[PDB]
Amino acid sequence: GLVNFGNTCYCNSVLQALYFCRPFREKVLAYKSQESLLTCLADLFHSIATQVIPPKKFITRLRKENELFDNYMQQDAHEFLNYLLNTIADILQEEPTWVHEIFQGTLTNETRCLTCETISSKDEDFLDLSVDVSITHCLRGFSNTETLCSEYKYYCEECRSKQEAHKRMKVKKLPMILALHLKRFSYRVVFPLELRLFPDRMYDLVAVVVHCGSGPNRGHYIAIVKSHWLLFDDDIVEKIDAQAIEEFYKNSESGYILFYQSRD
Amino acid sequence: RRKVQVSYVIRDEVEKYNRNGVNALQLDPALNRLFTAGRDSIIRIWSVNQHKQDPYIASMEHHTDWVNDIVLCCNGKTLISASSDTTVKVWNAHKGFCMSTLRTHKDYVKALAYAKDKELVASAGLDRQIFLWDVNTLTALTASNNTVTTSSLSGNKDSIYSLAMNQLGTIIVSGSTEKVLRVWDPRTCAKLMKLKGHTDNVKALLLNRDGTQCLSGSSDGTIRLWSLGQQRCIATYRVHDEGVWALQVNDAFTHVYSGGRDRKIYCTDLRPDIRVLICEEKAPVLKMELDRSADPPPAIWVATTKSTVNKWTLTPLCTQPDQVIKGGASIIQCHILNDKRHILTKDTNNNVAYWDVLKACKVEDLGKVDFEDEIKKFKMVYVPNWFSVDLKTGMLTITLDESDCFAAWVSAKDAGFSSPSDPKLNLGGLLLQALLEYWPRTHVNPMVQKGNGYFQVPPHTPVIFGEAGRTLFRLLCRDSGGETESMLLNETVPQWVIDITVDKNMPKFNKIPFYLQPKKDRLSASDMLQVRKVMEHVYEKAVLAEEKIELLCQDQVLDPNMDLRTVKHFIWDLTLHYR
Repeated sequence: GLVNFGNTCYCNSVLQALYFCRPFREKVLAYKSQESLLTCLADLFHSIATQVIPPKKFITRLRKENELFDNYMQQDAHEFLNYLLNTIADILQEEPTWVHEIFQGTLTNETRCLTCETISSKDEDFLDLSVDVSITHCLRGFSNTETLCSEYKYYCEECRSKQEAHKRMKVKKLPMILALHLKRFSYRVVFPLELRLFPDRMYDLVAVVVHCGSGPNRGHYIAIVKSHWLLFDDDIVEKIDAQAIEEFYKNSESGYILFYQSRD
Repeated sequence: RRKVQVSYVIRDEVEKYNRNGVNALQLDPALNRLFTAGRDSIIRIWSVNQHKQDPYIASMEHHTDWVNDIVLCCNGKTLISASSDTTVKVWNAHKGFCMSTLRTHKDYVKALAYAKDKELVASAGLDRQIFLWDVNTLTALTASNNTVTTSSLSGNKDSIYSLAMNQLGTIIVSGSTEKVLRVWDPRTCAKLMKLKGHTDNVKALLLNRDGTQCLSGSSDGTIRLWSLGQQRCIATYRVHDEGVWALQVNDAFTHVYSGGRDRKIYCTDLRPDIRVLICEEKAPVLKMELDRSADPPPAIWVATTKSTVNKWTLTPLCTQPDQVIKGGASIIQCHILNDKRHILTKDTNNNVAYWDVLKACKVEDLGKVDFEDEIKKFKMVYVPNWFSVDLKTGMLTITLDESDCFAAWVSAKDAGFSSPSDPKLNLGGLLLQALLEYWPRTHVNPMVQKGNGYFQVPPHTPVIFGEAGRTLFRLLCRDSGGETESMLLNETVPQWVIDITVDKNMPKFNKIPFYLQPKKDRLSASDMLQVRKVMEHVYEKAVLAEEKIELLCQDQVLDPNMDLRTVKHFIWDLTLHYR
């Protein structure tokens, strides 16, 4: 259990959802084995498998390092996740990395120019995945194209200039733990416990993070995890049964961030 | 983003040959004249006689980016262009100069259109807007007073790539990235008909003299003939294998001529299984022009993404081109050598050349040496960035922005520039002084100086003022002084430039704080201070100090002609030890 210092569940719910990512919990305990935001998280993690907890050590450091949380108001868990993950992904690259091995995969984003109609193609990485509203399809196959226009034209090779174009993405390499995240600018968004993904590597749903309300910076986050299942909200720790998941698929309540560990 | 930059181009006074591909063609049968419109902001003129050795007549130079479409009117008494610089310009096709400029478009102006009878024209672009202009006003329009009755036309969902008006000036249709073909009446701006049927992008439109039926070619690879009379497609036509970007039509309006990413120049007839493969061009086909010299159209000029424009004549029909209008190489790769005043290019002919960016000229050609190994044969120094480079015109277009134009400070010494002592000098700063060298406001004497004082930019070098897409103004360095080109300066050159060139108000130095220690010490200095001068400080904490002090970052020994920012940029708040 982790105390709420007033609208700081954006953290408590990511931390306990990373804590049930098995590979990642392990590498972090071995890091305090041998004073930045990584020593603070270790110092924290080192003290949860020990024995309700105040994470004030960690908060203190987080919002003095990044001023996007240093106010009374809420924040967005995925900002935090991606921040927290990247901010480890380089804190290590200084002193590929153990984070990279775990969460990193790649995707192909294809860029068809409209003057040449060249299907140019290049790749890029990701620690997490942000996708918009059936889950099964979004990974296996492609995005749906989004144009590039006013101030957002594409630089072409053939064209040697910036001309209008079409982007869309496809997972090119799944990672071990697939950090996954869903839009906001809500629905009935369906998501399974086991997931058939591209050698068909399929994934057991291990951790998830949900959101109550109707806009992602004034409501409330919680956490669901893999038990040796459990429901975690800030002071409370009560068990729940696997069928109490479909409840979260006006304030018609959805979910937010899915973690799929591999059956590997 | 309505904030202003200053561009210039590195080029010979005259660029006889197209230094990048060609987007549009016009033909004057009256004077044997052909006008190409370049993907290098140049409309060049040509003579079509078998006579001419080099046909080249003149160059029409006023654009900044890809000229995309051109249209001759009043019998080629007046040409009208449209470009990626948002401007629709209006010329004198006979003499060869640019009367006026229309800045009403908000993005790349893609296609143009002409209804000869009513003498009205239309421009359209990626800003989804369609404009109408009555020609006899535009020919009476200037660079000082270009405010005219401009009719506007409304409806389009997305970015428009094609446009065409019937000969009578009664019908106009546009084709865009929505597969649909919106249609309007020109003399009223009123909408006529949608025209659903396609599955892709329509880069090409044509009409019959009455505009009763019309054609369309698309990036689905299909030519569709439409009966507007019945507001319906009446026939589809898959001759082509890739998207169709170019069309033309005979006087009878029966035989179609097309060409695409295919390169295949087929020609088919509505009477559609009698297809006539004319040729397979070496480059994707941008647009085409028929000869109406006499009906059974003799030959058809064809423009591609290749710098050279051929004429073809009327399993392949032809094999070799009947005409060759030659063309230049296109720079396609660049490199900035990190003294940040020199560049190495490499054109389509694999010619590597070394240029000077500050003086705005070529240092040399290096034949065809291995490019990526020539970039090595690589001084170990850091100067901050101050400019950026594009190759959209196939040429070195150089861009200066307020944000960091004034980053680069170097020593007169380290810039070659003589000094009977050694002063601190800002690169971009000298430059703006040197591009606006002939501008009489720049002729202020502080406590009559004209120029910067070390160098001059080549008088023929074009000076350009574009919003971070619209291009607001353009003149050559030498013509900075003409009264007509100078009321326009006071309208356009932005304050951030004025401050330096006109007021002669020089900008910030960059200091660098650093620690020094064999208790550390806090020092700061100009980011271009020679290491030598720091060892000179250690002694008191002049040549005698070369012998005595040794300076050391990250336990590496320091060259005492290095400036601090080199050190921090490479070896490495910065810290240095002594011995």
